[PDB]
Amino acid sequence: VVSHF
Amino acid sequence: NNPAIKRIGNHITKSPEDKREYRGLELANGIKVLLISDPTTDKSSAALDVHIGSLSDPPNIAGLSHFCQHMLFLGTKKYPKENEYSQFLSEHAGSSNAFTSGEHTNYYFDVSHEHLEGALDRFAQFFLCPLFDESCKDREVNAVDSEHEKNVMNDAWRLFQLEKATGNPKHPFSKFGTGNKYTLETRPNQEGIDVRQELLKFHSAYYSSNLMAVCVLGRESLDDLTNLVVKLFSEVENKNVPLPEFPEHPFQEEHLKQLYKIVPIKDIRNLYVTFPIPDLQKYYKSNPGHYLGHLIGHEGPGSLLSELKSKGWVNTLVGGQKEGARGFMFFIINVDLTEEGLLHVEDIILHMFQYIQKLRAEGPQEWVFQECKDLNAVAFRFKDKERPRGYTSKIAGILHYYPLEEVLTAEYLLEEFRPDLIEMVLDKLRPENVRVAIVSKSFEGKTDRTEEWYGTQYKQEAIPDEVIKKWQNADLNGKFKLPTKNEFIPTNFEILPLEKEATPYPALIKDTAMSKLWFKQDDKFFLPKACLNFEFFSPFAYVDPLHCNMAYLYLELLKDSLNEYAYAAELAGLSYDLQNTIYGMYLSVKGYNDKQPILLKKIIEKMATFEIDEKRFEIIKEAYMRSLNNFRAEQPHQHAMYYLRLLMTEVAWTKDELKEALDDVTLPRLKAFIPQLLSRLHIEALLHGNITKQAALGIMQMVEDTLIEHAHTKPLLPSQLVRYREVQLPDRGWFVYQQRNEVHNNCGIEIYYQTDMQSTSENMFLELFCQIISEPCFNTLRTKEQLGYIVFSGPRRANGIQGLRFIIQSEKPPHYLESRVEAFLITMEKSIEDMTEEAFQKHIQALAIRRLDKPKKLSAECAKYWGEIISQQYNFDRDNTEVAYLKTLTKEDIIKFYKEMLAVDAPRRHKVSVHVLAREMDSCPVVGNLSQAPALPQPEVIQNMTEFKRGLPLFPLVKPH
Ligand SMILES: [Zn+2]
Repeated sequence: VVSHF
Repeated sequence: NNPAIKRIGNHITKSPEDKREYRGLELANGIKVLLISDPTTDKSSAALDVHIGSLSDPPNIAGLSHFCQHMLFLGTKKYPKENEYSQFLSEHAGSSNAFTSGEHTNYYFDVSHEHLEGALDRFAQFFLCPLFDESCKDREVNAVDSEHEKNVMNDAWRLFQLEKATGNPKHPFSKFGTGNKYTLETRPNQEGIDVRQELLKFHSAYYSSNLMAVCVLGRESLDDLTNLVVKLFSEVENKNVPLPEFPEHPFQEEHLKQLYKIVPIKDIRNLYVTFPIPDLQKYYKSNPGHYLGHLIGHEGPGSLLSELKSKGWVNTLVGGQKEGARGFMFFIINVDLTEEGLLHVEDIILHMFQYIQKLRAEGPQEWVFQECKDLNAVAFRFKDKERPRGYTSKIAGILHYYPLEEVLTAEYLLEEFRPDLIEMVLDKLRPENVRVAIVSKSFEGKTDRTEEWYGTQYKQEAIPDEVIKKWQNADLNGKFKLPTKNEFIPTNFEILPLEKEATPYPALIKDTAMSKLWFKQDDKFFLPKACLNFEFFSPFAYVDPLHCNMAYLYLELLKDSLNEYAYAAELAGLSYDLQNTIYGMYLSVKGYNDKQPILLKKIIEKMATFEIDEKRFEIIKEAYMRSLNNFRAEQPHQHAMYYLRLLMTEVAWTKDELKEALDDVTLPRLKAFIPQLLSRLHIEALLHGNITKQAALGIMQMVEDTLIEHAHTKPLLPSQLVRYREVQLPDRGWFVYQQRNEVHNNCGIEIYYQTDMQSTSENMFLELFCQIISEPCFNTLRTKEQLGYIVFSGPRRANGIQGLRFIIQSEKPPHYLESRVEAFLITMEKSIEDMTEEAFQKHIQALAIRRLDKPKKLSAECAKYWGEIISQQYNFDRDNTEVAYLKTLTKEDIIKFYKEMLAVDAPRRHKVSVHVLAREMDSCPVVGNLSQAPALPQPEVIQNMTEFKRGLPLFPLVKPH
């Protein structure tokens, strides 16, 4: 997953 | 023309689907402002974000700006009463919170739409003339101490702080933001500091209008909102404070190529890989770090994670950019570790570097950028209408970063392809710039450093030049491929016309042995989205601890095998939730309706034809055993809640029964359970959104047909549609269950005053009483008595039954917490006797507004319907009906309800208490300025949950509407 949130 | 306004922005760019109207402006004193007019809204809202936080604390008073955040709520010159602000919000259907980060202090509220000015007038004074009263300063420091105490044994907070402790100790980044009683009272007293003056100095120094941004959302016209904000905020004084800036990275040369070995509280195993980077915030139109985060954090075929998971080294991966402050950021790649992965950390990191090398070799891909941009443009156009309170808070923070005209779009719309920035950031992701942290219980006794705020045990080591050199020579690995075109990207956004037979509530459009289908075509939001919710009933999901484990494991294994294929859908705005329940399984599919039947068909088909990979089985079984064990490290109040559920529900397997049955879960046994689970089902569904009756009937029948085809599924009997009951407590009884939390050195308590089965009258008696005592008992049990940071009261609803609960976490023993709650309740009877009828009617009105508040987006409306469906009450019009009844109630009615069900000598009092003792309260007694606590009876102490349950009746279940 992309670092977020 | 208007001296108080420096400028009005041009048109604020919004989604064409957004009916709210917007005006940006800057006041003469420098405050950046967004006004949001929504003539439909039920709750109005405002937020103010000051561009100062923790990183600006004095080095000698750690946590000051966070303490100051607490203090602002506790009275101002215009409105000196300590809870005037919170009382007024509570009496007008509002709520408020605030937070402090390294660079921002953000304060926000919502309120009934007719009381915006009243709420905002009080709020505005926080920024003008706080009192910082000496007596509430002395009390409120305990709340902040108690906020820190709950975080101490939390792995994420310990790691957040350990990072800061291992960078340059001279950088503001190393500061402890939270503060505690030591940093905020004890040490300042020792050092002769007057904390009241320090709060006043810090507020005076940094609460300057030039660092503030304000957002207001109301029913009022944009001109009326404009006059309001001018009226209230143009008196904030401009001290022209320079914006703090941190151009020097906290991680300098000597902090790079370092390895940390850290002992966690929970039995967890993780690897954290960090590279310092420049601040990329100014590049938001191209966003090079997001582009790289998308690629490196990808989970589809060809990805970094696919290879690490195939090797059996890792199960999940996060990557991409991470905020630091104005002047610095981080780029991370974090993974959890299997037991094998733990022994292969060097290889994991080499694979990371080979994947990064692959990105260098292929070069920046405009088609990837273009996909990101296309997805962001669709997400922006069709974004769900936000709740006002979170919306104003979020826009207040970002008004500091973007031109007025761009505040709504700036975070979504990508404009510029920047292969030069992408290479530049990629050039930072090199082994010479790396920090590596490994978290594992294996390091216990092998560490020689202690972080001072949390007690974290760790060891630091230079990474050997040999290891670095090997990472530097990472070449291409044939396993790593860029993703291909995302085919889940939606292209059909047509809004089907409203059918002639469309209903305001879901309609039962199918009622068969196999399935019950509730359906509503969206008549409100008109976005191309739908929610497809399915409850699968099967008595085999919970028949015993072993089956319950197997249900869980089956669904985790399914989600794990689907993950590569579902990740594309999830980037494309189509997600799903799949979990085992005490009744069977729950499935939800949400997002763009376009490709949604495809993902759904794939899930059912995979479920019904599932083949377990034995290696994935063993890894996920080991994670699940640790997950069951790790509950011991949850918070005392979470323990109190968990035990009450176990006590009050007819059937409930404990974590210990689950973990003991887990050794008996074998592959052969799981393989046999699955066809058994699926052999007989009942399906209750809600299909709600941009969909027709016939598409709904078709999706429903497709799901049944797939289960019938591959799993030979047959319907359940109506009589096997078994709901569990709540234990029925005896008139005048008081039972106590006691346990110890072996990790945290606080107590938790949950007190439950069970009333009776849910119905129109019982619901609203309870909810009104709650409304009335809600702010007072926060005010009493926290603000005045400072029993803890976590102080909760409100209805408890389970299994068709209800009652009043209190949840507190504290350093004080549970028997003590109990006397204080009992003292509180007497205060509330006197207070209800003493309150005017108009004060009484404002509470009815506040509860009314809360209950009638309209969903702003599809999924909030679905959730309401779904609560009716899964409770089997099917009361879709409950809100109008309950509210009409509520307005009938009198002061006399609530006094009588209290006296009959709630008072200490109430004839129908049914009290159960869960006492969770702090790590260090050894054993302990169950019984034992300040208002006077009544004498309590001797409780019956619960020794055995099974016996307790056997010895009591069970309630009926609520009848369906
Ligand atoms: Zn706080």
